[PDB]
Amino acid sequence: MLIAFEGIDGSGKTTQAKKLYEYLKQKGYFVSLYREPGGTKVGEVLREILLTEELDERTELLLFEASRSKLIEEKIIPDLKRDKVVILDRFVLSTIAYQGYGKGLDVEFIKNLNEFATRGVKPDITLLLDIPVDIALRRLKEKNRFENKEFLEKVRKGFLELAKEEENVVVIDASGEEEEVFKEILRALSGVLR
Amino acid sequence: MLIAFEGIDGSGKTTQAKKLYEYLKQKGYFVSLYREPGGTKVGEVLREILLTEELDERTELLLFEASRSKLIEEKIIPDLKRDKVVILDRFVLSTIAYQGYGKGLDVEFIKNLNEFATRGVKPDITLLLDIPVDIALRRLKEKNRFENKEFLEKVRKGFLELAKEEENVVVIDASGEEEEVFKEILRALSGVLR
Ligand SMILES: Nc1ncnc2c1ncn2[C@@H]1O[C@H](COP(=O)(O)OP(=O)(O)O)[C@@H](O)[C@H]1O
Ligand SMILES: Nc1ncnc2c1ncn2[C@@H]1O[C@H](COP(=O)(O)OP(=O)(O)O)[C@@H](O)[C@H]1O
Ligand SMILES: Cc1cn([C@H]2C[C@H](O)[C@@H](COP(=O)(O)O)O2)c(=O)[nH]c1=O
Ligand SMILES: Cc1cn([C@H]2C[C@H](O)[C@@H](COP(=O)(O)O)O2)c(=O)[nH]c1=O
Ligand SMILES: [F-]
Ligand SMILES: [F-]
Ligand SMILES: [F-]
Ligand SMILES: [Mg+2]
Repeated sequence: MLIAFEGIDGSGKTTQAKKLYEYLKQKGYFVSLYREPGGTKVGEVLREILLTEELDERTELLLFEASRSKLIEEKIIPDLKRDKVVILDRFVLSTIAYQGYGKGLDVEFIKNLNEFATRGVKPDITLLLDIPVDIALRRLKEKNRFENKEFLEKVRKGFLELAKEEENVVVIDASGEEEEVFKEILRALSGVLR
Repeated sequence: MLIAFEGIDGSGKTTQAKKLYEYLKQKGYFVSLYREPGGTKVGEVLREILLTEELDERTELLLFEASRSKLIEEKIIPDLKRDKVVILDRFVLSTIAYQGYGKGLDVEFIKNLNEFATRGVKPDITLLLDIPVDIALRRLKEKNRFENKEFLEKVRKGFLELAKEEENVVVIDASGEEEEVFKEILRALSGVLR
């Protein structure tokens, strides 16, 4: 089965995704953890380009999808055939919220591309780690990570609208402490996974 | 002004596009010559991936389009704004013929990606260097290069259908000799540039 972590930078997705991965493996599930973009050899190359080069937003959209395509074909689709629990650090909702809201690209066009790159694979549940931008920015500032407050505020809202509109999204209060946020994720998952 | 060479591998695109580059430059035009994929730094990185790594067809489609977004916004749109003659070695018809007619992906979906990546920029004329696969393959083997007969036959017919179904496309008989082929190209150009 498939579990997506979503939300803005600094909401704790890397942290919780890895905590869920270890937790679920200890309980006997065969589990996978992938990040987006990245997660394959080609995908990580694309990731380094996305994070390093100066790119217009259209080329950006195409490479995020190129990473996703390779991840879906090479690892996700097989993993799910073997009944692995696949954990994603970001998925299709990140693209809509960042490139749609955020960058201003057409939401329906982004969706068509998501569907193309995913072959229509969708999560059993998406965990939206929602957090106020000013709090996420303080968290990132401690590791010397700077992100754009005006940009991330639009993006937070997009995630919230998507959580109302798309299926199987649970809003998590990510401003809590690491153990409380993880307990709230466990309750959210209790609906679909033992 | 925008001039695009299209056609199967080994049809003389590289050769004639450079012939035309030197020709127009001697006659006083400011000219650019770009290849697809490639033509920019990021575009050349993706070209080396597309050529050397084992990719599924969907990831391929997205990378070909990503290289094209980069070339359009970084170079072609500025070039055209300065009234440069831009000569492309492969453009949007190559994606339709290879990824659509060749590998079976949806041509309307491809044409939507084309439009998104080009921002609606279309050539003034496209030169299809039509040639029988057998000849092309022979020329290619002489330079120690081998391509897939069964695949190119589909791609050639795709190019010919687009020459009818698309706009501003002239079919060049590229089986002739180099000066013979360039002579039909100049003829085709004279209804566009002088
Ligand atoms: N619940 C939490 N409370 C406070 N800080 C946290 C919490 N979870 C993670 N962090 C810290 O916040 C920073 C960003 O978290 P990370 O998991 O990398 O977020 P994301 O992957 O969503 O950007 C890291 O330095 C991390 O140690
Ligand atoms: N008119 C021609 N007749 C015979 N051989 C040619 C002709 N034009 C080019 N060639 C040779 O065929 C090979 C492929 O040409 P090239 O322009 O690289 O084709 P493409 O770019 O379409 O792959 C090159 O080695 C070139 O020297
Ligand atoms: C997967 C994805 C990530 N991103 C952003 C999110 C991050 O700011 C950045 C790198 O992601 P990360 O910090 O979570 O690893 O790429 C998008 O804008 N669109 C997308 O589709
Ligand atoms: C521009 C483009 C090229 N190709 C193929 C054509 C070539 O076989 C291959 C390398 O290009 P080249 O031989 O013309 O240099 O990339 C596609 O499949 N789709 C595309 O959109
Ligand atoms: F993340
Ligand atoms: F990450
Ligand atoms: F991160
Ligand atoms: Mg991360």
